[PDB]
Amino acid sequence: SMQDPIADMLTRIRNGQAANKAAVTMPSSKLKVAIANVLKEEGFIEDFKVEGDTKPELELTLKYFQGKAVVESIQRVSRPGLRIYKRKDELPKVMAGLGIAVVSTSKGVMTDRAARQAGLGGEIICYVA
Amino acid sequence: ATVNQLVRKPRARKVAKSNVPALEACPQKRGVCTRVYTTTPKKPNSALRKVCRVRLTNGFEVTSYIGGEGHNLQEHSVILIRGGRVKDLPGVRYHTVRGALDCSGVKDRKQARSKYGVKRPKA
Amino acid sequence: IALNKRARHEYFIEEEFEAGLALQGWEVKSLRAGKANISDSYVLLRDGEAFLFGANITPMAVASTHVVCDPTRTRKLLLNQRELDSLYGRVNREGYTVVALSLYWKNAWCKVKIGVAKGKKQHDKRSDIKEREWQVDKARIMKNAH
RNA sequence: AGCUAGUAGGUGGGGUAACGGCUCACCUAGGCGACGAUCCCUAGCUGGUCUGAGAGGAUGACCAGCCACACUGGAACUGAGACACGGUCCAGACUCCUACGGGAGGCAGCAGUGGGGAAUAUUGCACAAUGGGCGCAAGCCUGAUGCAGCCAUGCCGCGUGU
RNA sequence: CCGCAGAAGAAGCACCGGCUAACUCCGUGCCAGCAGCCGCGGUAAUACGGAGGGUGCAAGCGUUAAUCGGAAUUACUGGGCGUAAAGCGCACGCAGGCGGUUUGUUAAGUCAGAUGUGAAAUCCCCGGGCUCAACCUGGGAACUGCAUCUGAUACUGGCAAGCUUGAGUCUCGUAGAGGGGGGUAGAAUUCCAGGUGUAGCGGUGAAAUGCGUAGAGAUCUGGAGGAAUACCGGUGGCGAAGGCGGCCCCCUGGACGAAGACUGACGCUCAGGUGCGAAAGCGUGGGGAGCAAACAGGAUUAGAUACCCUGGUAGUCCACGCCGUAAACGAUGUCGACUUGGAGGUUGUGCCCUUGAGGCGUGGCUUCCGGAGCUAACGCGUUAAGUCGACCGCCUGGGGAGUACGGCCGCAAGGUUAAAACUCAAAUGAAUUGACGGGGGCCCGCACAAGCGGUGGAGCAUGUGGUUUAAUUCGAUGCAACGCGA
RNA sequence: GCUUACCACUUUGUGAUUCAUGACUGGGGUGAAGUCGUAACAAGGUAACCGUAGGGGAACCUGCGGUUGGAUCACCUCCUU
RNA sequence: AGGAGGUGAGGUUUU
Ligand SMILES: [Mg+2]
Ligand SMILES: [Mg+2]
Ligand SMILES: [Mg+2]
Ligand SMILES: [Mg+2]
Ligand SMILES: [Mg+2]
Ligand SMILES: [Mg+2]
Ligand SMILES: [Mg+2]
Ligand SMILES: [Mg+2]
Ligand SMILES: [Mg+2]
Ligand SMILES: [Mg+2]
Ligand SMILES: [Mg+2]
Ligand SMILES: [Mg+2]
Ligand SMILES: [Mg+2]
Ligand SMILES: [Mg+2]
Ligand SMILES: [Mg+2]
Repeated sequence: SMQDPIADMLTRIRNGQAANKAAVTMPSSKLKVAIANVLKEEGFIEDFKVEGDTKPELELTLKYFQGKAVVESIQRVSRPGLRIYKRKDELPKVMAGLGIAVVSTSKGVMTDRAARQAGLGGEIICYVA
Repeated sequence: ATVNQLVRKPRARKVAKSNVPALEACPQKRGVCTRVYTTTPKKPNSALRKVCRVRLTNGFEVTSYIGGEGHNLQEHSVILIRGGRVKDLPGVRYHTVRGALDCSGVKDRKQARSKYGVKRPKA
Repeated sequence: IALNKRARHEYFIEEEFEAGLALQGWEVKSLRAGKANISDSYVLLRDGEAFLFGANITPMAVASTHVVCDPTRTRKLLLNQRELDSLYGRVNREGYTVVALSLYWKNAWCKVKIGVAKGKKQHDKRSDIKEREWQVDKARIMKNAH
C-alpha cells in the first residue's frame, strides 16, 4: 500500500500548490526533512517545521511570488519500481540549470550543482522546477 | 506497460510481410507465362487490363500486369517480373519488364524509351 | 452467350439482328471456341456501312510472339443498304448508339450480334469538379510564403 | 514441461604432454529445470558496416582475429605440432581407364567448363619488390603476393569548349 | 613532361495536375492508355499517345530488390485500456515484484579515486603525400565495456534491536432479501366431486381454430396438487461477483459503530494453481397448477416457418453431479495518500437549553448536480475518467477470427489457449448542419371533413405513345409533358 | 594368421514429425447486383444487443436470464413540483 | 412531478 513516502510527499506538495493551500501536513522522517532542507536551500518553499514526538508531523509552507505557484513542475524519479543512478558528471540538469534535480549522494542529500561541485553521485530523488 | 511485466516478457516487434513474397528478396524473377489474357478491372477505371499467369522457377504461379499500349507477350514466353502492385487490379502485385528475350517495346512510342525497352533512334 | 455485362448493367439493348463480319485467318479460329473481348464495342460511323470498331481480338496463344495477331485491324460489319445514313442520323439526333453485343455461331460464321443501345448520361461530377477547382486554388494561393 | 542415468559425486586402477566419468569396478540417488530444463526451427561469432541526434533496429559485403570443413561418413599412423586443404586405411554414391588379369579420382586453391540464377572475371606475366618455406651460400620454387584483362558494380576528378 | 593540325574526337536519362522543380498544342474519347498515393481520361486531357517548350540530375539517369528513418506504428528514454483496438465474471493464494517509523552494524546494489585492459584495422580530431580529391598514412582522443585495490554509508538491501501510525484479535452493540436446512399461513390459478343454473363461453384491430343442452361458461360447498409470496418494497439494505424478497426455528459467515487492552510490519498485489460463478442445456430419481422451445390447428399477407388466437412437450420445481459460458457493465482491475464544493437517502455515535420530532457535528454505505483539473468530445469530477505510488492482466488497422489445427477439460452440447494464407485503404469513436422517421409537441392548407357539379360509360375535335409509309420534320415527358412549342 | 570388445555404413520390424499429392467434402474472401426475402440504421414499422436451447431455404424466428449502447412520456382523469 | 390512466400498430419492402 504505502510503498513510497517521498512520492506521497511530492503528490501532497503538488496538490497543495494546485489548491493554493498555504501549509501541507504529513508524517515526518529523516529523508523527508532532508528533502525539505534541500528544497528550502533553493527556496522552493517558505519553511518546514516538524512538531510532535510520539507522532512526528512535518508541515511545509508554500511560497507564492504571485498568483502563479512558485513551483510549477515536480516529478518523482527514483521510484520503487525502477531505481535511477547516474555517474559523477552524468547527472541531469533540468531546464538547463533552472531548477534542481534533487540527488542523494554518498555524503548525503544535495542538488545537482552541489553534487557536480563535490565530484560524486547517487540516486536522483525528484526533479523540481 | 509495467517494468516488471516488460522484464518477464519483453515487448516484441510485429512482423511485416513483404509485398512481393514470391521474389524472396530478389530484384527480378524469370518464368514463362502459363497464360496471357485480359481481366476486367475494378469500378472506376473500367479500362481493360492485360495480365498473364506465369509459373516461376520457385514453383509458385503469380499473375503479372502488362504495361504499355500493345503487348509483345504470349504463352510459353520467357519473361521477367520486377515487382510492383496495381491498386486498380484485384490480386495483382507484379509487373513485366517488356524487352527481356521475348518482348519488344511499345510500338510507335518515342517517350520513356528506357522504361519501355526501346533504344534511342538515330534520327 | 456473351451478354456484354457493361451494356446489360447500363443502357439495356433494344434492337439487334443477325449478321457475320469479315476477318483474316489471324484473328479467326478462336471465335469458333468462344474466347473474345467484345465488352462495350465502340462501333462508329464508317463509309463502308459502319465497319466494326471497338472490340479487340482474343488474347489466346495464337501469337507469332511479336503481337497477338493484329493490335488494330479492319473489321467489317454486314448490311446491304439499310443503316448507313439512318445510323448516322440516329447517332446525330436520337441518342441510340449501335454497339456489338455477342458472338453467335452458325457453326461456321462468328456472327456480329450488334445492338443499338441508348446513350446513357454520365454521373453528376458537380462535386469532383469543385473539388479539383479547390485543389488548384489551394495550390495557387500558396504565394504569400517566404 | 520435464530430461538424464556414465547421468551427479566419492572411493582406487587405467588412460591423457596435464586436470577431469575420459574410461573401468564398487558405493551413494542424485544433477539440471519456470532466471525456460529437455525438444523443434534458424544461425558461423567478433572488431565492425548501414540507418539513425540519441537510446535503438538490420546485417556480418571488403579486410583482420577465432571456430569448423575439404565428395558423404568412420578410424588410426607419422610427425612436437592433424584425426591431415594438393599424407594413409575402409563403407556408400558418382566418374574414368582396362588387355576385363585388374587400377585411378575427389577444384568449398588459382583459372576455366556444364547446371541454377535478377546477376558477377582471364585457362595472362613475374618472383621485379615484400613475405613463405629449403639451403654455408649463390641459389629453388610460391595461383601468397604484385601487376596485367573485362565490367560505369560503387566513390572521386577532368573533358564536350570561351 | 615536351612538341603536332584543327574544336577539330567525345551527352544522355527522368519528370513537367498536389505531394515535388517544371506549360502549351494536336488526336483518341471510361476507349486506347499513366500511376506511389490523392486520383486521371464519358469532346475540348498542362495527368493518356505524339509534338513543341521548360525543370531535376549528369557519363551517368529511371524501375525493381533489402534495412532504418519519418512510424511516438511494440514507444525503456517515448503510447494506451468508459464510448476508437484494450480491466480477466468474481474471490483466495504460492513462487515472484514492492514495501510504514527509529538505532546500531555489514559494504551486497550504488558513488568516488588508481591500475591493467578494451588486438590491429575502421568512425572522429590535428597534419602530411598522391595535379586537390577519391585513396593512403603519422600522432591523439574515443571504443561509454570488463576485473582488481582502497575509501563514502544518504538511499535500496543482508544481520541484530525496537514503535504504533498500517495490518489482526478481544470487550459491547447496530443494521442487513448474506448462506444452508426443517416446518408453517394466506391469496390466486388448475383440476375433481356436490347444488343451482341456460346457449352460449373463450378470443381478436376484425374473425376463426378451441369448449359446450352429455349441462359449459357463471354462481355457492368440500377436496387434491405444484410454483411464487400482493402491500410494506424504496436511484433502500446485504454479499467478492453472480445474486438475495411472507413467517418461525436451527447452524453459520460477513460488514460497521464505541473507546479501551493486546501482537507489532506479521503488509499490498499476483503468472501457474484453487474455489464460487445468472440463465440455458446434460445425467440420475421424483414432481408438474400456470407459463411455454419444438410442434399442431385457426388468422394475416401475393407467400409466413413469426409478432394475432387456442392448444401443447422439454424446461421452469426439488436432491445429487456435469457444463463454466452472459451487454457476468460502473463497458471504469486491486490497494494506499492528497485536492474546492452544493444538495440528498440509510446507519451508528458524541453532543446541546434533549425548551420538542429539533440544535452542533462526526464516522460506515449509496444518489444527483457541479469548481479546478482531465479527456477528441460526450462526459469523470472526494465513490474521479484529477494529482501520484505498488502489482497483475490486456491492446498494436478491419474482415478472415475468437475461426481451423494442436493441447487440456466435459457424457454431450461445447469451453480454454490460439494462427496463418488471402483481401481492402480504409474500419471506428465523439461532435455540427441539413435530410428523413409508419417519432413527439404546436400552427396552417378545396388539402382533410360537409355540400355542389365534372372525367373513365356515348358521339365529335386536339396532342401524345405504338404501328406504317417517302416523311408521318423536330422539340418536351409526374406534379412542373400531352387544344404544349404552333 | 586366429579371436574378443568398441564402433561407422547397410538391412529388418515398429513408432514420431514434416512436405507434396488424393476421389470427394466444408467454410471464407473478392467480383455481378443476377435471382429470392427484407433482418439492422427512425418507435426500421415485432427495439435491438449479449449468453444459451430449439426450428426454418436463408437474412433470422421463438423459449429463459441480463443491458441501455432504446421512445413517447404522461391522446384523457389526480395531486405533488 | 408521487403515485398508475390510457390510446395505436394484420393497412407498404424494394429502387
Ligand atoms: Mg581416477
Ligand atoms: Mg546454415
Ligand atoms: Mg584439389
Ligand atoms: Mg527513429
Ligand atoms: Mg520505432
Ligand atoms: Mg496509441
Ligand atoms: Mg471497445
Ligand atoms: Mg470487472
Ligand atoms: Mg468473455
Ligand atoms: Mg398454454
Ligand atoms: Mg469485460
Ligand atoms: Mg457530475
Ligand atoms: Mg490485422
Ligand atoms: Mg473455438
Ligand atoms: Mg425492418
